[PDB]
Amino acid sequence: QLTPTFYRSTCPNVTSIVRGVIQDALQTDLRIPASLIRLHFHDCFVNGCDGSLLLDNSDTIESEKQAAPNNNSARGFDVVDNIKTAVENACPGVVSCADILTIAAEQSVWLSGGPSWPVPLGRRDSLTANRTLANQTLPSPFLTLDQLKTDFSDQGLNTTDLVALSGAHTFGRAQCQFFSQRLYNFSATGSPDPTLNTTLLETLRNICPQGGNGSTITNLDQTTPDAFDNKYFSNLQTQYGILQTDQELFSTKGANTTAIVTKFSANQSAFFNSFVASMIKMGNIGVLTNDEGEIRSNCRSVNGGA
Amino acid sequence: QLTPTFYRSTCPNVTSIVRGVIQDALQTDLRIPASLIRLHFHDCFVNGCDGSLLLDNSDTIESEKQAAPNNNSARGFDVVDNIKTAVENACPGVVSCADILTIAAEQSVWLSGGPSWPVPLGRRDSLTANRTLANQTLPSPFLTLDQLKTDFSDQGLNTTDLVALSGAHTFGRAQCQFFSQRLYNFSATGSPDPTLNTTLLETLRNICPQGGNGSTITNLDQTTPDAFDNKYFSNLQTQYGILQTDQELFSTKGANTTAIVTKFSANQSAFFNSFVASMIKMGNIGVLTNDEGEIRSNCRSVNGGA
Ligand SMILES: *[C@@H]1O[C@H](CO)[C@@H](O[C@@H]2O[C@H](CO)[C@@H](O[C@@H]3O[C@H](CO[C@H]4O[C@H](CO)[C@@H](O)[C@H](O)[C@@H]4O)[C@@H](O)[C@H](O[C@H]4O[C@H](CO)[C@@H](O)[C@H](O)[C@@H]4O)[C@@H]3O[C@H]3OC[C@@H](O)[C@H](O)[C@H]3O)[C@H](O)[C@H]2NC(C)=O)[C@H](O[C@@H]2O[C@@H](C)[C@@H](O)[C@@H](O)[C@@H]2O)[C@H]1NC(C)=O
Ligand SMILES: *[C@@H]1O[C@H](CO)[C@@H](O[C@@H]2O[C@H](CO)[C@@H](O[C@@H]3O[C@H](CO[C@H]4O[C@H](CO)[C@@H](O)[C@H](O)[C@@H]4O)[C@@H](O)[C@H](O[C@H]4O[C@H](CO)[C@@H](O)[C@H](O)[C@@H]4O)[C@@H]3O[C@H]3OC[C@@H](O)[C@H](O)[C@H]3O)[C@H](O)[C@H]2NC(C)=O)[C@H](O[C@@H]2O[C@@H](C)[C@@H](O)[C@@H](O)[C@@H]2O)[C@H]1NC(C)=O
Ligand code: HEM
Ligand code: HEM
Ligand SMILES: *[C@@H]1O[C@H](CO)[C@@H](O[C@@H]2O[C@H](CO)[C@@H](O)[C@H](O)[C@H]2NC(C)=O)[C@H](O[C@@H]2O[C@@H](C)[C@@H](O)[C@@H](O)[C@@H]2O)[C@H]1NC(C)=O
Ligand SMILES: *[C@@H]1O[C@H](CO)[C@@H](O[C@@H]2O[C@H](CO)[C@@H](O)[C@H](O)[C@H]2NC(C)=O)[C@H](O[C@@H]2O[C@@H](C)[C@@H](O)[C@@H](O)[C@@H]2O)[C@H]1NC(C)=O
Ligand SMILES: *[C@@H]1O[C@H](CO)[C@@H](O[C@@H]2O[C@H](CO)[C@@H](O)[C@H](O)[C@H]2NC(C)=O)[C@H](O[C@@H]2O[C@@H](C)[C@@H](O)[C@@H](O)[C@@H]2O)[C@H]1NC(C)=O
Ligand SMILES: *[C@@H]1O[C@H](CO)[C@@H](O[C@@H]2O[C@H](CO)[C@@H](O)[C@H](O)[C@H]2NC(C)=O)[C@H](O[C@@H]2O[C@@H](C)[C@@H](O)[C@@H](O)[C@@H]2O)[C@H]1NC(C)=O
Ligand SMILES: *[C@@H]1O[C@H](CO)[C@@H](O)[C@H](O[C@@H]2O[C@@H](C)[C@@H](O)[C@@H](O)[C@@H]2O)[C@H]1NC(C)=O
Ligand SMILES: *[C@@H]1O[C@H](CO)[C@@H](O)[C@H](O[C@@H]2O[C@@H](C)[C@@H](O)[C@@H](O)[C@@H]2O)[C@H]1NC(C)=O
Ligand SMILES: *[C@@H]1O[C@H](CO)[C@@H](O)[C@H](O)[C@H]1NC(C)=O
Ligand SMILES: *[C@@H]1O[C@H](CO)[C@@H](O)[C@H](O)[C@H]1NC(C)=O
Ligand SMILES: *[C@@H]1O[C@H](CO)[C@@H](O)[C@H](O)[C@H]1NC(C)=O
Ligand SMILES: *[C@@H]1O[C@H](CO)[C@@H](O)[C@H](O)[C@H]1NC(C)=O
Ligand SMILES: *[C@H]1O[C@H](CO)[C@@H](O)[C@H](O)[C@H]1NC(C)=O
Ligand SMILES: *[C@H]1O[C@H](CO)[C@@H](O)[C@H](O)[C@H]1NC(C)=O
Ligand SMILES: [Ca+2]
Ligand SMILES: [Ca+2]
Ligand SMILES: [Ca+2]
Ligand SMILES: [Ca+2]
Ligand SMILES: [Cl-]
Ligand SMILES: [Cl-]
Ligand SMILES: [Cl-]
Ligand SMILES: [Cl-]
Ligand SMILES: [Cl-]
Ligand SMILES: [Cl-]
Repeated sequence: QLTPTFYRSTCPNVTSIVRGVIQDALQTDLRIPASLIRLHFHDCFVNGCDGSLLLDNSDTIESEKQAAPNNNSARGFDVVDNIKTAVENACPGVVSCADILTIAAEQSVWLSGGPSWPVPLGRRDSLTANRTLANQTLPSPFLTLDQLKTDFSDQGLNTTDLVALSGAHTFGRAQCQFFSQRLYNFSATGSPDPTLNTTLLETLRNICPQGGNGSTITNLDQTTPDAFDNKYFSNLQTQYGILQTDQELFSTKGANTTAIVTKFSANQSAFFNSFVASMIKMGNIGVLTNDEGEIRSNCRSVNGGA
Repeated sequence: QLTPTFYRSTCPNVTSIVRGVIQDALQTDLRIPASLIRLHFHDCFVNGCDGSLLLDNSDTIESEKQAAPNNNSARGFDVVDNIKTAVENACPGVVSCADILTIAAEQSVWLSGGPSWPVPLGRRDSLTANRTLANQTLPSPFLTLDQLKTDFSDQGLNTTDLVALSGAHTFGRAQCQFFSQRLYNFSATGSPDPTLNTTLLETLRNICPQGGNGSTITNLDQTTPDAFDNKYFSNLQTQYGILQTDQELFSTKGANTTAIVTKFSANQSAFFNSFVASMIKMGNIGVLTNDEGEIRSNCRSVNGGA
């Protein structure tokens, strides 16, 4: 249904145009590739990869940007507006915001040293957003491994997809508030999570003091913070996962995910192969095609009023 | 004048007693060895190693604890009170607070994996403190290399002493406010200090955002944050010094300190030898002997009133 050749006639250069805007954005924000792929994920899981997260509040829309997993966390929306502007300059009224987020995810990976792959295209933009569904279905960093598997299975993604796509935390940032439960009073025990390397526990206690600003951020990958590579996995082997849901892929007793982690730690090309296949799968969740929905002129609004 | 045998008759076990209290304190604070040696340094440079920093405010004392280099920064005072209590239990009215800080510095180094050495003893406690002199003579983390040399030379410490004793930043913590000038607007240039490794610049920008809490802390030694070792020096070789005054020992054009840094990076035993000799020198600054001055019963007060 989707196809990488979808714009071969109507906007032949679209992927180069998207790439060029992100290359420009990287001149002022080294974090932008990570934030963009996160926007694609947070779109896909909420009624499908349909641009829904990009809509702002209006008379009829309650934006997903203020759902708990997005509020004061999701970012890159002005850079998305810049990608859309550049694409509308070359090919007006052709390329949906849902597809711009998909291309931007892939180019963000490749520009960060990760794999490239042909991006299936042909998605359309939704007219609706659903903040309550975003609260419900976007996984929390406090989920257990079995709960993470369930959350992914509800989207049609399996255990391999969970491990491979969690490797997107090979770059990017996380605020104290998303892991500080591991530092002082883990699972109501009164003590730190023992699956955190003690040196990392001390590092994180330094920057996330118990009464402090829970918005302060650290690198999700303490080893190669911007490079898209397999160091996320080898970090888990030494208990250097930052989120509880990162370390659980390795440290959970009797988990089948442990072997996948150790494989991807030892074989970056195996990780990259799985990560591509999983991204394509994630990119095909709940998509609007034919027509269904529309091609927005402005990613933040439906075409016409509210 | 001072001698390691000063208490051999009057308090034969004093160094073991001090060691045992710090070993106990380490059960609840991994940072305590670093904070204690810093207190010894901040005592020595202000009218000499005479306990002056330990006095609290009174009718007659304006405490050095609120001098800019100490205020909301110096710490470990309750642990010092605990050392004094333990020593007064075994040997009442014998061991000065000035000597307790000297022994505590040395034992803090050895317990952290550093060298041990025989500690010259026989110092007495001052009746006075001088907050203005502490503001003037304690070196700022914004000094240039030539200004650091001058500051040390004013205390009788030479270029080797500067480099060796700066190695005490092989452990311990520094707040954002003491290096964040390197991150955004360095020396009025509007740009970051280019002698900061770019990966460390990104790490430090994450935790010290430009309008944020300047009290947040990071490790002075990003490689071995608690181990007393030569990694402080090898960090400078890769531009991983946290304070401006750390990186300048390596990166300053035409500095004679560069060779000392590279030597200590390659030869931890050479660092340890120099560090011992420098500590003994620092420990002999401005000391009261015979007593002159007194042996306090309580480190925070002069004996008797105010
Ligand atoms: C924005 O997203 C939110 C979150 O998704 C949407 O609200 C959710 O909407 C779903 C429907 O899509 C609601 O689920 C349904 O709830 C019915 C009532 O359930 C209660 O009562 C049952 C006893 O009667 C009890 O068994 C339940 O546990 C519960 O206490 C269910 O009858 C219904 O089940 C039947 O239909 C489903 C198909 O959807 C079918 O699969 C079943 O087998 C049944 O025949 C359904 O239950 C579901 O629960 C979630 C999963 O656990 C299950 O797999 C599902 O079956 C849901 O309650 C609601 N949540 C909230 C928090 O409101 C919201 O939808 C709209 O607004 C809500 C209020 C409602 O009016 C919906 O119908 C609207 O579509 C989205 N907003 C918009 C604008 O679309
Ligand atoms: C707590 O610590 C503070 C900080 O150290 C103490 O205050 C400092 O006290 C010193 C004296 O110890 C003062 O320095 C002296 O200042 C005199 C005046 O200087 C001014 O005027 C000069 C022209 O007359 C001009 O040349 C100066 O640059 C300045 O503008 C100087 O005359 C004096 O120099 C002579 O004596 C010294 C010996 O101390 C000798 O070496 C010289 O060659 C001279 O013959 C001296 O100057 C010094 O400046 C610092 C260095 O640059 C030099 O190496 C020194 O020579 C200093 O001004 C003062 N600082 C402040 C901020 O107040 C404080 O001391 C007490 O309180 C002060 C107010 C004063 O009354 C002192 O005499 C007190 O001892 C300490 N508090 C306590 C309770 O002890
Ligand atoms: C597996 C379950 C997942 C959980 C529980 C989770 C949770 C989180 C949390 C809490 C943060 C920190 C947000 C912030 O502080 O800004 C974050 C950041 C991130 N997430 Fe995940 N996430 C998961 C899966 C994924 C997936 C599937 C991807 C993409 C394929 C992804 C990509 C990212 C990226 C790149 C960042 C950094 C974003 C930035 O720097 O702006 N995550 N995630
Ligand atoms: C050479 C000039 C020096 C400068 C400019 C300097 C400056 C600083 C600064 C700004 C901090 C951070 C304070 C805080 O945030 O708590 C600090 C911490 C420290 N200093 Fe230095 N210092 C110097 C020399 C020394 C010396 C000579 C020693 C001891 C021999 C020392 C031992 C320490 C230790 C161990 C810490 C960490 C303290 C803690 O974790 O509580 N410093 N120093
Ligand atoms: C998760 O879904 C994947 C499909 O995206 C599964 O991999 C696929 O396995 C098929 C056989 O079941 C095979 O035809 C496909 O070539 C293959 N696709 C890719 C991209 O690898 C995956 O299955 C696991 O991994 C593969 C390599 C095999 O070893 C299977 O035996 C594994 O179960 C699915 N993962 C799970 C946990 O089911
Ligand atoms: C906590 O992180 C430390 C720093 O990465 C880990 O130490 C390193 O682990 C490697 C084994 O996977 C080993 O080759 C390195 O020599 C070692 N490096 C250093 C500087 O210690 C640490 O691993 C534990 O402690 C070390 C001393 C070894 O005994 C390992 O066997 C331990 O796993 C990490 N801790 C954990 C629980 O992963
Ligand atoms: C800083 O003071 C040190 C004394 O604590 C000097 O080292 C000492 O040098 C003496 C000859 O000048 C010698 O008798 C001492 O044994 C020696 N003490 C120690 C502990 O090393 C130091 O001099 C420098 O370092 C030594 C090793 C020699 O190579 C000298 O030639 C160096 O200058 C003084 N540093 C400076 C920069 O003056
Ligand atoms: C910034 O820190 C990096 C991480 O420690 C430094 O890279 C490391 O430097 C070593 C040379 O002293 C070298 O053996 C390592 O391979 C290298 N490690 C990695 C993971 O890159 C970096 O050093 C610079 O950049 C690297 C790529 C080399 O080209 C070095 O020659 C450079 O000095 C540190 N940057 C600086 C300016 O010190
Ligand atoms: C998302 O974050 C912003 C901060 O930028 C919050 O102010 C929003 O809080 C919401 O609106 C305020 C005025 C208050 O009523 C509060 O209770 C609401 O939660 C926030 N939006 C949401 C939905 O959390
Ligand atoms: C040292 O830090 C404390 C915070 O714990 C400050 O409140 C002190 O500030 C001083 O006293 C206050 C009441 C105010 O007058 C201020 O201007 C003073 O600086 C501070 N002490 C010193 C000497 O800075
Ligand atoms: C912390 O709180 C302050 C106070 O409002 C706020 O400005 C800032 O965005 C927060 N986050 C960080 C990382 O400092
Ligand atoms: C892991 O998890 C699920 C649930 O147990 C399982 O069915 C799936 O096949 C497993 N995957 C691997 C690679 O072992
Ligand atoms: C930051 O500011 C808060 C607000 O008063 C304070 O409680 C805290 O001690 C400061 N430091 C850190 C590291 O959070
Ligand atoms: C370095 O600094 C001072 C000032 O230049 C100099 O006199 C001293 O001898 C030097 N030390 C070394 C080890 O070269
Ligand atoms: C953690 O501390 C204790 C448990 O030992 C308890 O009083 C408290 O409720 C716990 N904190 C949270 C957030 O549950
Ligand atoms: C840094 O920014 C600019 C210099 O380019 C200037 O306006 C400002 O005064 C500088 N900041 C400080 C603290 O000096
Ligand atoms: Ca969506
Ligand atoms: Ca990485
Ligand atoms: Ca003193
Ligand atoms: Ca160290
Ligand atoms: Cl996420
Ligand atoms: Cl960081
Ligand atoms: Cl895709
Ligand atoms: Cl200091
Ligand atoms: Cl840290
Ligand atoms: Cl000594």
